[PDB]
Amino acid sequence: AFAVDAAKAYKDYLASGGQPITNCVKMLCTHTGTGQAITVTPEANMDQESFGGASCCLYCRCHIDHPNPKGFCDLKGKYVQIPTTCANDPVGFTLKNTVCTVCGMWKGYGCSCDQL
Amino acid sequence: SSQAWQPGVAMPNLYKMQRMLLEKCDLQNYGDSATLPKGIMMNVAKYTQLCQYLNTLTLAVPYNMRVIHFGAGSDKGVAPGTAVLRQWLPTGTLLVDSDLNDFVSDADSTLIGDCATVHTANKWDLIISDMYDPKTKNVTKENDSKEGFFTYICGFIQQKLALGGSVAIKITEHSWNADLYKLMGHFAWWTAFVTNVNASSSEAFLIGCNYLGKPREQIDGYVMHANYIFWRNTNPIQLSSYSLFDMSKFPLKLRGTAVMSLKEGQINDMILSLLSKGRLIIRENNRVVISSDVLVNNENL
Ligand SMILES: Nc1ncnc2c1ncn2[C@@H]1O[C@H](COP(=O)(O)OP(=O)(O)O)[C@@H](O)[C@H]1O
Ligand SMILES: [Zn+2]
Ligand SMILES: [Zn+2]
Repeated sequence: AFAVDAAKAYKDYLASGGQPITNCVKMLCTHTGTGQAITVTPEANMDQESFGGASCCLYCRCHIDHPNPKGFCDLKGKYVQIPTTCANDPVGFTLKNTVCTVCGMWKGYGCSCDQL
Repeated sequence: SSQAWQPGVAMPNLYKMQRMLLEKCDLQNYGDSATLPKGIMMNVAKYTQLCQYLNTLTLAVPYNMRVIHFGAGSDKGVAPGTAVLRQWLPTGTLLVDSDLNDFVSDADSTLIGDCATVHTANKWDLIISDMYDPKTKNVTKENDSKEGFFTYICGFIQQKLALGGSVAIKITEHSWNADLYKLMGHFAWWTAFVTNVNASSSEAFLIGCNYLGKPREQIDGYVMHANYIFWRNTNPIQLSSYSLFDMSKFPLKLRGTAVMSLKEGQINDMILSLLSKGRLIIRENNRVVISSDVLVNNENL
């Protein structure tokens, strides 16, 4: 019945004013990419930074099991695009946000599916 | 001059042909530091420039390519170099990395332990090493050829690098091995490459391009390291980050280089010529299987 809730702990730590996790691995890239959230190679656009995925994953970085029956990681081995305005805290960003299953953009930071 | 717009500088061939005595390395620009793009780590910049340089050589790039990266961890607990290699290499390339100390990685598999514990069933198309022990930076002691992980690397190349494959192995003034330089003469071509971002350091990557499995040149590695230091001592390299700002042509082209299984008796001069041009890899195409030897002890009494 007991399980450590790392996500809640980090969210609460941030709201308490804690310094975000550092040393997320930012990649050099053209910044002319598609802007999709999680990609096999860096795809940042002009308003994003691209990071190595593992280094932006709370569970990878904290050395804890992934919250998934199979313990799979959505980020490891891929690249994550983070809005430049949020690139001070890539782990918080990936933890708090959701990828659109249709267009591959971050909900609220690229996904335009709910338009028209 | 225009070197500042390159990713770095390779040892000029005439320096390779000297017979210098080993001297202390004294770099003019020692303590200079390149201004890195905002938020970019040195090791991302360094590996990016290494890969930009490797793009100019005749690397074999087969389907189902296999790459192994030693010394991939950092005191930060992440793997910036692995992340750059995975960006560079074609999507789907099998990437394995390793370090003495634990770290989180984007590689397909990671082994934690001394490199000497690492065994692989398969051969590799590219071996990258950034292994380094900063203790070797003792200027009060004689600068002799080092063993340790270099002994492992030499054996690993000879046993597990596919013919046609390549290596990039980090050295410094004090972190070097004579047999590794001797082994550079078993490739179609070789150099010592200095990144422009880290040009204030005696670091270089010893690059062996297209492995032939036999001596093509006889190299005395004690003399060659002295030649390398002489080059560095007399050729200041301007620190530069310029190449980091143009990544449009960064990805390694997937050439689909042919892979063949061949017995020693079948490696004729025509095969050797194909290997030397980056047009052939010789190895099996079976499953990639790796392991790390673990020493077991029970300290209870
Ligand atoms: N025998 C060895 N086997 C595996 N990894 C090694 C060995 N010797 C050194 N390394 C690794 O090489 C990496 C070199 O990184 P670097 O930043 O240059 O030096 P360090 O991290 O030692 O200060 C380190 O992560 C270190 O753990
Ligand atoms: Zn993860
Ligand atoms: Zn959408």
